[PDB]
Amino acid sequence: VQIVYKPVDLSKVTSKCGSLGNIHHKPGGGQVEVKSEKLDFKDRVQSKIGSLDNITHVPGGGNKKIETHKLTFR
Amino acid sequence: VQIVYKPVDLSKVTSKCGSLGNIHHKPGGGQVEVKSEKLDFKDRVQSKIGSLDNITHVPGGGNKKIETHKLTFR
Amino acid sequence: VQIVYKPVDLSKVTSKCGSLGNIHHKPGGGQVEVKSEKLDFKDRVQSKIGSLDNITHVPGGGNKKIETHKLTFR
Amino acid sequence: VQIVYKPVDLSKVTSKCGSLGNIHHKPGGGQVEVKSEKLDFKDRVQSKIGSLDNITHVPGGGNKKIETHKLTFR
Amino acid sequence: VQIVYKPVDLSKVTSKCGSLGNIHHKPGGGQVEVKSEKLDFKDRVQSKIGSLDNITHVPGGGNKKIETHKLTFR
Amino acid sequence: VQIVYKPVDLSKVTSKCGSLGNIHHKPGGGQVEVKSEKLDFKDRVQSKIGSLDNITHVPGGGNKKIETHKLTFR
Repeated sequence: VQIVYKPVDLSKVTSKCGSLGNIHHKPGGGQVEVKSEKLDFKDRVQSKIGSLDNITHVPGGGNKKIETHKLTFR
Repeated sequence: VQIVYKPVDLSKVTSKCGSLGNIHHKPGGGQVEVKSEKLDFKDRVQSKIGSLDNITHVPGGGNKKIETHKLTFR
Repeated sequence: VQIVYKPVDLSKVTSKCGSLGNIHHKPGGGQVEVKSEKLDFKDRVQSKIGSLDNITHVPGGGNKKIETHKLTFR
Repeated sequence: VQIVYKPVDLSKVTSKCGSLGNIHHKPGGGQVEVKSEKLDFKDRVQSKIGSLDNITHVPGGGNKKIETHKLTFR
Repeated sequence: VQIVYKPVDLSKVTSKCGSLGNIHHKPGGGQVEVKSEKLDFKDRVQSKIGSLDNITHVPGGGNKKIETHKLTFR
Repeated sequence: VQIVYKPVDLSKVTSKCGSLGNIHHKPGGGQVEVKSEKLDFKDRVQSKIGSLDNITHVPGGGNKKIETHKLTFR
């Protein structure tokens, strides 16, 4: 029995940009009220109960190569 | 039994951009009220119960390459 | 039994863009009330119960090559 | 010339109420822009431009009594 | 020329109430912009530009008696 | 010329209340911007520009009594 695993990667996940200033992020207020009486969370749980979340995201080259090379043998 | 696994990737997941400024994100307020009693979450749950979430997302190059090379053998 | 697996990729998942500014995102207020007595969630659940979510997305190159190379032998 | 002025009032402008109860006011706020270059207001101008106003007004007795007595002799 | 002025008032402008109870006021506040340039106002001008105003008014008796007696003689 | 001025008032502008109770005021505050370059206000100009105002007003007896007696003789 034999197994061979040689994934080759020569990829070039890259960016070019000019001037990037003058980004204004200016939230107002907000008011968040929560009760939570009897929660149970198990394994890979990703949870918000209450939220009032403000995001400015400006990567100037936001490129995302994503891979997975799962092999299984039984 | 012989297995030979050799993915190859030369990909140029890339961007070029000019001047990327003058972005204004100016969210107002918000009022979030939550009650939550007997919540039970398992295995892989991604959840929001009460949200008021604001996003400005300006990649300048939003390129995704997403892959999955799942091999299984019995 | 023998197996050979050689997926090649030479792609240019790419963008070019000029000046990319003058993006205004100005969410108002909003008001979210939630009660939840007896939620029960298992496996790959993606849930919003109450939400008031605002997105401005401006990728300058919003390309998404997406693949899957599932192989099985049983 | 004499002139006599003897107005009488006994107005029982009353109210009775029970319990002023479960009054909720929960506005999810809007979004406004105004661009008024030129405006020219003279005398009793009672004015609103680009308003987004929410009123709850819950008297235990809304009893206005308006009585604009006037006399002129020339 | 005599002139006799003797107004009389005995007004029970009264009120009665039970408990003033579970009054909740919960604004999720808005977003506003006002780019005015060259405004001009003279005398009793009563003015709002670009408002986003929230009111709960809950008097145990809003019993507004108003009695604007005027006399003018030449 | 005589002129006599003897206005009488006995107005019992009273109120009675039980418990002023569970009053909650919970604004999640908004966002405001103003750019007023030139303004020219003269005499009794009552003015607001770009307001975002939240009022809870809970008298146990809102009993206004306005009685603007006036006399002029020329």
